[PDB]
Amino acid sequence: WRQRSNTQGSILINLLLKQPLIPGSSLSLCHLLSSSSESYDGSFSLSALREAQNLAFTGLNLVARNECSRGRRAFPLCQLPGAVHFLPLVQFFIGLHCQALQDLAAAKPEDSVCILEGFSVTALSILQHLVCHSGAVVSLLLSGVGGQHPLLKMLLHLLAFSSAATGHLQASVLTQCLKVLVKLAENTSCDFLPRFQCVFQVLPKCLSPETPLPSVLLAVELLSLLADHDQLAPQLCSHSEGCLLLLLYMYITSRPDRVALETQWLQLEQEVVWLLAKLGVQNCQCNVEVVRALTVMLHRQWLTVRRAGGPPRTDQQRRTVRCLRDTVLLLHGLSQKDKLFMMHCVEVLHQFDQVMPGVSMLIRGLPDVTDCEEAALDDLCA
Amino acid sequence: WRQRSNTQGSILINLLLKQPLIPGSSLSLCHLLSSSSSFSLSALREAQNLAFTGLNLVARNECSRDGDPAEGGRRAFPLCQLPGAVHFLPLVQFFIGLHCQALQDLSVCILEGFSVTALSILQHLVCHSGAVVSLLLSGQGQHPLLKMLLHLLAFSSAATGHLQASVLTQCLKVLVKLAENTSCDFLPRFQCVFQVLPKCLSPETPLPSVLLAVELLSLLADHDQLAPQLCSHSEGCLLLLLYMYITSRPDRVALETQWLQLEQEVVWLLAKLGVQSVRALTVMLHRQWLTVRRAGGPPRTDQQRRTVRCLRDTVLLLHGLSQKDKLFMMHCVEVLHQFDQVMPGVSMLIRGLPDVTDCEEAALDDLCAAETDVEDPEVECG
Amino acid sequence: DQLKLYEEPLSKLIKTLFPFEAEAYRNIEPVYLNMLLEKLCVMFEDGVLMRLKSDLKAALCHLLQYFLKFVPAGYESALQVRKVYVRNICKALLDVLGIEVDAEYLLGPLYAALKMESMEIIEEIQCQ
Ligand SMILES: [Zn+2]
Repeated sequence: WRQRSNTQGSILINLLLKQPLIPGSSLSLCHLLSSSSESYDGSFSLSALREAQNLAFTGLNLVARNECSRGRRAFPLCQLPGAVHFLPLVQFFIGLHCQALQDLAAAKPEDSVCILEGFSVTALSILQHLVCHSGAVVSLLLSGVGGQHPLLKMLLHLLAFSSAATGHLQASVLTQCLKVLVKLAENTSCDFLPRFQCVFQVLPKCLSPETPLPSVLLAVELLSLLADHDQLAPQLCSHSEGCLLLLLYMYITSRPDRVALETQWLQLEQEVVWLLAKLGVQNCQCNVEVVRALTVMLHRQWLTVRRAGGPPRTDQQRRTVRCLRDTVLLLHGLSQKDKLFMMHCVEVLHQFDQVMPGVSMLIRGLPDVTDCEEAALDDLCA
Repeated sequence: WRQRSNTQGSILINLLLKQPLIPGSSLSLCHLLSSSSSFSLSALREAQNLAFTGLNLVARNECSRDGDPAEGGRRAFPLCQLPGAVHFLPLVQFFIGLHCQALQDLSVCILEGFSVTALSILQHLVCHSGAVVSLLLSGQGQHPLLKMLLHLLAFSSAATGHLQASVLTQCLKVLVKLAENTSCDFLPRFQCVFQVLPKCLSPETPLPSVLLAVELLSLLADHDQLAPQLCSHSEGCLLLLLYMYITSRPDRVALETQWLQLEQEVVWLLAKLGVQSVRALTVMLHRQWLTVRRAGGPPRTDQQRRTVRCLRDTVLLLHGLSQKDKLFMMHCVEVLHQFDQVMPGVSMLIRGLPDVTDCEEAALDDLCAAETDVEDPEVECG
Repeated sequence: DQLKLYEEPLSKLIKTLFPFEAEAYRNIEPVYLNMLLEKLCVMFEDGVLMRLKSDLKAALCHLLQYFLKFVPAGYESALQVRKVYVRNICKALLDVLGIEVDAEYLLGPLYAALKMESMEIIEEIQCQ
């Protein structure tokens, strides 16, 4: 519809206009439209800067006047034209500090690239918004040289940059670019899915333990989005070091640095169990490790819920118990798929056995019980 | 008619978010938010957030829909309520307060460029909301921005310079916009702002401010109480300055096309002065008649077509004054030669126009000054 | 006939709102004429030259001229946006060029477009 089209264009432009998009980042969409930018000025000169800026301003006018209407793309967001006209300014500002991270890698400056990286955080928020309600810019990106789209190339470049080292700015800009990337993967089709194979190479450095939980959470969401491809699903294991699985499970088992509240924790676990369900509905130690990690997560959640059964009144409580439900169904799937399950889970098997009657009692306590999970628990009983 | 031109009928956020409306200075709005530059970041960021919120509101604002039956009043072209720009008003209020403080003292100049961009902003605001302009006028010092822009007009009336020269133009733009956007009842409260116009009627003001001032004079003379009050001045009932600007021709860089805009506005204002109830008319008719008579046919260019219509309504005003007041003829004797040569010429030229009026044509048949002579001595000629 | 009864007033309104004389674009706000530009773009995507009945098409081509030569590039929209606009334009102009009985109202458009192309080529070979 066109009324809905105009409302979605208004929603996009608003998500661009607001208080600085990413709370705490004092910079906004204007923070980019008119930038002093005192000193790559060669590839992106101040004249080229104003060129990208008025390109963007024209595109913003267009999406103010937007009527972009709507199996390939999961959701018919907008197919909005003004998005690729913002693409000049964001391309400029994202090649910005990408050139500079590359140069600092060549030296191996920082005082300016911190500001550049804040600018690019705002730019990546704009990117997320313009992949929120769009599809002209979303499809144009998916059209690489093979090869890759220029903006896609520079964002993957700075992504590998931030994924190699999780220092001061790299973690934040990494979180932002992974948000962009999971939006792309949600909005693409199966044809462009093999194009993210470069991201599959960049991804182990992202799933490293040193990376904070928001980043790795977005990375797991990206992996689960990628799993819907016969070419990407095999791109999980047969790699001895971790294959982006052993790393994930050592992260969920041993949460690194744990600097967050409790409900922040288990967000990763929910994404992980949803991802493993996605993989199931589709022998590394990639197969063996997911068993003990799932058991230990189920165990800690069974403790946190058994200490105070009560009613599921807080949102984190119902989230934890639903995580318990999908976790036990996943454990039953693990027992179905492998026979060494009981044998190689012995190091934690006791913690699973003590949870088993408690977790079954909890499940029976739920007024809603999927018979699959009930019979799964019964099979887990020995 | 379903979109209602929400995008055009809005603030024109595309316009509000566009390269400098004024010639140069390369601004855009939060570029000013990027510009940390009622004297502190205190309440500066408050006004900035209020303006960003109002921008998001107007983007989401659909005050008029499918035809706008809500906008009612004697004011023709009631734009829409649009409460959004209300929240944008504090930012320009603060910037123009800083500007007025920089004007009252004998400072910095960038605030004045920011000031004129704020004036252009105001012009855009009052361009697209009747509720906004109604509160601008209503709210003694009501709506201190109004009193301080009057003070800006006074500050620019003397010691013109170049920045204040632009301030003259843009402030006259916004006032004539506010004036034209207000109903007849608001002219009585517009009289306070009208009291400042005599200083803009000083023989110093440049041509753009002059023509905008004549437009404001017409908008005020549409009122039945504002016209005699404005004509209650001392020099020539406030019109002596205007008439001597016609004859004086103070600017030579000012194109005669802009002069013709000025002339048509003046003659239309005086025609309205007639419907609400000579030297300058004659000299402008002299110039325009020379220009049209040097051409041997209908004006093929648009500027000369407007010149011909100016001849039309100018002889209309001339016959109106002569029939109203018989002192017209000895108000003509000092310029009787110019008159007796232009009247037959312009009357034959309008006879050259195929369309007729029979009223202006009755005027031609009424005045018809001919032959300007009796005969010249052929003896010792040349 | 519905077209015919307002053809000539429409064309007069085109010529008046879009006079030949330069600076005529300064009278109107660039976002106005920019949405006018995209409008004419989507019109040529419709192949109006074939789909319409009366060639007096000449008025819309004259409007296209007004846009191209009298109005500078980069004022309403960006030069790249206006560029892709006129790209779709001249492509539709070619499609209609393939089949037409008279060319007067079309040859001028192509001349203006190729003229601006020549000028930008000269600028990018400014001295070489
Ligand atoms: Zn594996």
